[PDB]
Amino acid sequence: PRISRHRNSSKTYSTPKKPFTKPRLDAELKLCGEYGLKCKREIYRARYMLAKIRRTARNLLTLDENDIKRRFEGAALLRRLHMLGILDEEKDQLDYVLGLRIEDIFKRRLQSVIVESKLAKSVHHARNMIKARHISVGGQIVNIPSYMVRISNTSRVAIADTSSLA
Amino acid sequence: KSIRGCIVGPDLHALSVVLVDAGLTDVVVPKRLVPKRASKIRRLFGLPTTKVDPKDQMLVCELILKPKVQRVVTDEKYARKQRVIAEKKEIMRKSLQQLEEYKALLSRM
Amino acid sequence: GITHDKMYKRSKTGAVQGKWHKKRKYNLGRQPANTKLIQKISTIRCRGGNIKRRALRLSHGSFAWGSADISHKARILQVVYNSTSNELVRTNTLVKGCVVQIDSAPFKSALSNDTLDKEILDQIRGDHILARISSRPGQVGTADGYILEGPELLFYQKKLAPK
Amino acid sequence: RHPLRPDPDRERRALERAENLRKAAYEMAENQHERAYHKQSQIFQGRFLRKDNARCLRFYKSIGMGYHTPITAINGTYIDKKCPFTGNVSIRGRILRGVVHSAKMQRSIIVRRDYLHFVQKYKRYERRHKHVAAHLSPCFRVKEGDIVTIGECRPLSKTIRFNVIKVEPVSEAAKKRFSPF
Amino acid sequence: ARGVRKHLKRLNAPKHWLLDKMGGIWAPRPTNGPHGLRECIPLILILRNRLHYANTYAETSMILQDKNVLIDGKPRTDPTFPVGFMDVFEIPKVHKTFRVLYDVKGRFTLVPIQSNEAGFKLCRVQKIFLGDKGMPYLSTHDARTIRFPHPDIKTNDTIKINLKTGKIDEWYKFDIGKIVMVTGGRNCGRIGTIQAIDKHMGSYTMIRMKDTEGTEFLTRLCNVFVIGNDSPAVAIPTTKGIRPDIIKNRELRLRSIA
RNA sequence: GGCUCAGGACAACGGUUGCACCCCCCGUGGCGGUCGCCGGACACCGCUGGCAACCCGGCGCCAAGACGUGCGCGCAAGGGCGGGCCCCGGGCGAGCAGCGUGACGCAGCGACGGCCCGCCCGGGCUUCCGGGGCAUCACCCGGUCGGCGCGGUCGCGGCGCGCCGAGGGCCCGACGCCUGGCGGAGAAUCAGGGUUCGACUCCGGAGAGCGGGCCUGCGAGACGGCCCGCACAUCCAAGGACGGCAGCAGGCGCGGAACUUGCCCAAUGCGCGGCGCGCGGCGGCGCGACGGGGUGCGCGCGAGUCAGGCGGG
RNA sequence: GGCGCUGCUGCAGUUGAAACGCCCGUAGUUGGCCCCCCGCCGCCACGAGGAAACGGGAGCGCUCCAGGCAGGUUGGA
Ligand SMILES: [K+]
Ligand SMILES: [K+]
Ligand SMILES: [K+]
Ligand SMILES: [K+]
Ligand SMILES: [K+]
Ligand SMILES: [K+]
Ligand SMILES: [K+]
Ligand SMILES: [K+]
Ligand SMILES: [K+]
Ligand SMILES: [K+]
Ligand SMILES: [K+]
Ligand SMILES: [K+]
Ligand SMILES: [K+]
Ligand SMILES: [K+]
Ligand SMILES: [K+]
Ligand SMILES: [K+]
Ligand SMILES: [K+]
Ligand SMILES: [K+]
Ligand SMILES: [K+]
Ligand SMILES: [K+]
Ligand SMILES: [K+]
Ligand SMILES: [K+]
Ligand SMILES: [K+]
Ligand SMILES: [K+]
Ligand SMILES: [K+]
Ligand SMILES: [K+]
Ligand SMILES: [K+]
Ligand SMILES: [K+]
Ligand SMILES: [K+]
Ligand SMILES: [K+]
Ligand SMILES: [K+]
Ligand SMILES: [K+]
Ligand SMILES: [K+]
Ligand SMILES: [K+]
Ligand SMILES: [K+]
Ligand SMILES: [K+]
Ligand SMILES: [K+]
Ligand SMILES: [K+]
Ligand SMILES: [K+]
Ligand SMILES: [K+]
Ligand SMILES: [K+]
Ligand SMILES: [K+]
Ligand SMILES: [K+]
Ligand SMILES: [K+]
Ligand SMILES: [K+]
Ligand SMILES: [K+]
Ligand SMILES: [K+]
Ligand SMILES: [K+]
Ligand SMILES: [K+]
Ligand SMILES: [K+]
Ligand SMILES: [K+]
Ligand SMILES: [K+]
Ligand SMILES: [K+]
Ligand SMILES: [K+]
Ligand SMILES: [K+]
Ligand SMILES: [K+]
Ligand SMILES: [K+]
Ligand SMILES: [K+]
Ligand SMILES: [K+]
Ligand SMILES: [K+]
Ligand SMILES: [K+]
Ligand SMILES: [K+]
Ligand SMILES: [K+]
Ligand SMILES: [K+]
Ligand SMILES: [K+]
Ligand SMILES: [K+]
Ligand SMILES: [K+]
Ligand SMILES: [K+]
Ligand SMILES: [K+]
Ligand SMILES: [K+]
Ligand SMILES: [K+]
Ligand SMILES: [K+]
Ligand SMILES: [K+]
Ligand SMILES: [K+]
Ligand SMILES: [K+]
Ligand SMILES: [K+]
Ligand SMILES: [K+]
Ligand SMILES: [K+]
Ligand SMILES: [K+]
Ligand SMILES: [Mg+2]
Ligand SMILES: [Mg+2]
Ligand SMILES: [Mg+2]
Ligand SMILES: [Mg+2]
Ligand SMILES: [Mg+2]
Ligand SMILES: [Mg+2]
Ligand SMILES: [Mg+2]
Repeated sequence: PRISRHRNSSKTYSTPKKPFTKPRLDAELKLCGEYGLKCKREIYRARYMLAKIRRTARNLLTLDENDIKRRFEGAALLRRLHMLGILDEEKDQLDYVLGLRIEDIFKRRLQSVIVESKLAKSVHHARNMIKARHISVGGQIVNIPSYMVRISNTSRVAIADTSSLA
Repeated sequence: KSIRGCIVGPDLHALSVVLVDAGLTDVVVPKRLVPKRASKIRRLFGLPTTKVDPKDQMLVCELILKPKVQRVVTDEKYARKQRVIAEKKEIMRKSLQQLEEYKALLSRM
Repeated sequence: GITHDKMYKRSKTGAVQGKWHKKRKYNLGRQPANTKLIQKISTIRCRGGNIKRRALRLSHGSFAWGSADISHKARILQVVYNSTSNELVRTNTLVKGCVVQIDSAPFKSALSNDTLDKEILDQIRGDHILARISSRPGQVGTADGYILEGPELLFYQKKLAPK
Repeated sequence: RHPLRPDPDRERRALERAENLRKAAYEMAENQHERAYHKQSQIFQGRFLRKDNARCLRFYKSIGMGYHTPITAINGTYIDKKCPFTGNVSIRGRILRGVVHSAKMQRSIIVRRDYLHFVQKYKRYERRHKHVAAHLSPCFRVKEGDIVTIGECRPLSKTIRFNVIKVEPVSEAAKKRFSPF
Repeated sequence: ARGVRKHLKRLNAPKHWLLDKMGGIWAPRPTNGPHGLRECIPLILILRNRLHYANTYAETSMILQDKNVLIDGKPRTDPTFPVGFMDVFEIPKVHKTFRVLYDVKGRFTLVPIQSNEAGFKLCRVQKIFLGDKGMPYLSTHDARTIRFPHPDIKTNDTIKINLKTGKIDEWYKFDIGKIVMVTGGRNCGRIGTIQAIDKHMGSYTMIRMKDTEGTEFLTRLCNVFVIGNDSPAVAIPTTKGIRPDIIKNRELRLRSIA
């Protein structure tokens, strides 16, 4: 067989069960307003990634406090959530992995980082400037709007010094 | 296959034939090539194969691929052979020595 | 060809079983030697090499008298008994286990030393001795054996009785 | 073997199974319905003419695995090439136990074994059984219900691969039960 | 099939060969000889994939043609040559002499040694038998044979071999209390002391060892190679056959980047 | 190595045993004792031919790491005797393997020294547990179930044949019929328990239009080997010869439904040895499906164009 | 999947569809209380032994990503 038959691939979003439901059909465009979202697949994707960390946490929390699998994956899960900035330092217990939301995932996009840093007038301006290739992340130039910035790479957001803007 | 033919009957278009008990016979077609075996060449020009000098590197051949005779014994061939021959006695010398070695082991055990 | 594959047999409940391949070479059978008494030994090339000697028309064999411990060579004279069928007796066909008469001339110098089995001595005074074939003629191209004694001798003599 | 043959004063006297075996062989020689003459391949048959007792008359061996030989096979007079103790076959592979289902063949019995199967959806069991044919030496004599231990051997027929090596008997008229073991 | 197998798909290759699932559809298939197909690692996969001496098959071949690779004191020219446990690996042009041992995850490591060390070979006595005319032979785990063996040498023990003269100088006895290293199982690469040899009629005998920090483990007797007598006769890697557990390993993987 | 899933439902297949019932090339390590340089002849090639084309005839001069014979310190297969008459190291759980000694035989290795033996991978068979639907299929089988003996086999075995017995399976579903039945590793769905599918990537099996038979070889019941029957097609001066795409591309037909009659062995592997390889790779067709980014923001970009790198046989 | 409209978990059987007209009875299924500290099954735990890929899962910014096993003393647990 050609060697390409052996590559893995996978879907990254889940579509809600009841589509035509007014109350959250409204709070769903509210999110497309408070950030610059092309369509609903980027809310679906955020729900998809929150669901998995929730499922892992419930699996671990069924278990017992002195157990090895807790001692392994709880520490791993908290470390990766803290370094992505989905969870902050003061909450170092697994039971806090349950009370997150989509919004704290959205907070660490570049479009949010540069608006905290005030590098763009707004979020829609931030989007257009992202694709114009004008903002770099620590000396390397990042074309991605959905880019997820570790709080280590979060001090080094700025204009890309090769740009019409220095 | 259809190997057909006849006992030399009618439907025989073409045929092969050989003259025995001899316009007629007058021509000769030489022996195109020459012999190439150590024994051969000597028996040919009336020479034995039992006296220690089988070299016979005379080159006539009427200068006409096609020489390099075969089975011609030499010093190199002779010596190499001797080498193997002797070896096929040293093997057993040390082997039958080791037999005694192990016999003595057991006997002292 | 001839085969000894089990797939053509039924199960242990009597049901016809199905057919899921074509005959394999490694389950071949051959026809048997049917070694006639009285000199050919064919060669058969078996799986992986392995010369098998396959006899036809044997005349002699090496025969051993055990209790006296004397061996001589001798000419098989006649096949007289066989446990399977009278047909292999009637055809003088050399198979393992059959009982034959052998020439007495080789064993006639044992007729001197006494204190021996008289049931062997008086039979040596005649012109044959009763013996059994111990070899497989169709697999190894040879028919050797031993002379009978014990209860077994009496058993075969009674089978040979003039009834 | 560090210890060696304590002393009775009767052992050569009890050595008379030699004459027992000799006469059994001669009666088998006088039997004439039998097509062929049956004898062990391990024994000369010239040993039945001497009188000095010097050499053996019957062959036996131990099969190991912590199973002792029976005196019935040691002191019997039957010719069986498929016996594990006095024959020409060996025990290796699995050793199992069961009850004698039927005993209607010549030197051959059926052993029924019982077992369970777990069906996970239903969280419960079903009781199951299989049949196992086996060879029975004449040194043993069994009826239906007796527990038997059978050990593996090479093929011996279209259906037999096991051989009887121990019979734990059970009384008649007992309540038939599952008795899995 | 209708005959032997020549080819070998990459996925079907042994897991401990550490091949990568991309980079081909085929794998090198080891050739018959001094070791098997499962407990080995070929010469090419050592040179080309580990040490980068060659970046390709087409130039590993020529390294083996001009005879640059000494295995067990004798050269080799076959890329698929199976090198295994305790084999000696010396290339002179780069001044490197090794012996093959197992790591503590069941993989093949090349330990550096010295010229006073590459003079002997440890073999496991697989079996004792009789050949022509009634003579004794010992056949081992590296497919060496020795005739007229000293009767004290019995099955499952270990011998010490000279690579040149091919003869036995020392032997070690498999008893209760010998320093020993495993070769298969899920404790492959671990070293301990024989402290139980439990036997079973008809079936395999089981062996129970312990490291020098108290951790104990079990295996079959087919997987217990003897290396010394309360002291190893050959060198062993600085982990010495003690396995960490998953969290200790994770902190080390954290440290190496920290 | 590649292709395909037609056949086959106590099969195959999956795990789990065994061969004290077996066979094996290459490679590794051993071992090597065997009752004076020989002989003629074959292909390539020369001279003459037949035939529509397919394919061959006759005569002749020429080699071996080709045969044939064989120089040599006796040892291939098989066979008789050599065991203990509470029971329990050469090697075992297990009387297994060697050896000795009476008879046969003359095999293999020797004209450039290899018969032979352990290991290895592979095969064959083999124990146990799992292994589709129908009761408008209730009884089924008769080499069928066991015993003795020979034969055949690499080998065990009703595998085959002779003789003896009457067994063997079954509502814990036999037997029979049906399947638009390849098995597993797996995939789809989604609280938990479950339902359904297992064409195709790995492993195992089976086939090469359909019945069969076989030669050569360590290894095949081989179809890019041969021989015959059947069903189909092909050239032909009418006498004859000849085929097997369920290999890659491409054509027809069928169907709702599926791409180029490309370039390369440079990698990956295999063979032999520097090459060969439609394995395998690299481009082409390709909204089956997957992943990412735009059609603006408040004033700078990508989509295209033209040049140079980088990469790429 | 919705479906607890196939129900082991977990449906229904007076009147909506549905308790055989009754008694006996083999296979099957089920069977009170009692002795503890032995043996043989079942069961529970922990091991040994055998395949990857897939499925999880530790570490790693193909610019992110579907990925891949990378990489800067290493590693693919
Ligand atoms: K056949
Ligand atoms: K076939
Ligand atoms: K075959
Ligand atoms: K007997
Ligand atoms: K069971
Ligand atoms: K059970
Ligand atoms: K059971
Ligand atoms: K069970
Ligand atoms: K039940
Ligand atoms: K039978
Ligand atoms: K049978
Ligand atoms: K029951
Ligand atoms: K196949
Ligand atoms: K084969
Ligand atoms: K082969
Ligand atoms: K592969
Ligand atoms: K692959
Ligand atoms: K290879
Ligand atoms: K190449
Ligand atoms: K195809
Ligand atoms: K199929
Ligand atoms: K079909
Ligand atoms: K081969
Ligand atoms: K090969
Ligand atoms: K089986
Ligand atoms: K079975
Ligand atoms: K089976
Ligand atoms: K089964
Ligand atoms: K039914
Ligand atoms: K019959
Ligand atoms: K039979
Ligand atoms: K018959
Ligand atoms: K009958
Ligand atoms: K049924
Ligand atoms: K079909
Ligand atoms: K269900
Ligand atoms: K579920
Ligand atoms: K489930
Ligand atoms: K459901
Ligand atoms: K459900
Ligand atoms: K497909
Ligand atoms: K396939
Ligand atoms: K497949
Ligand atoms: K495959
Ligand atoms: K396969
Ligand atoms: K296959
Ligand atoms: K296949
Ligand atoms: K096949
Ligand atoms: K077919
Ligand atoms: K065909
Ligand atoms: K066919
Ligand atoms: K055919
Ligand atoms: K055939
Ligand atoms: K055929
Ligand atoms: K097809
Ligand atoms: K087809
Ligand atoms: K193509
Ligand atoms: K059409
Ligand atoms: K159409
Ligand atoms: K290539
Ligand atoms: K191609
Ligand atoms: K622009
Ligand atoms: K541009
Ligand atoms: K439902
Ligand atoms: K449900
Ligand atoms: K109810
Ligand atoms: K009503
Ligand atoms: K009704
Ligand atoms: K009722
Ligand atoms: K009813
Ligand atoms: K009733
Ligand atoms: K009742
Ligand atoms: K009742
Ligand atoms: K019951
Ligand atoms: K019930
Ligand atoms: K019950
Ligand atoms: K009850
Ligand atoms: K249990
Ligand atoms: K594998
Ligand atoms: Mg079960
Ligand atoms: Mg592949
Ligand atoms: Mg399937
Ligand atoms: Mg082919
Ligand atoms: Mg074609
Ligand atoms: Mg259509
Ligand atoms: Mg439901």
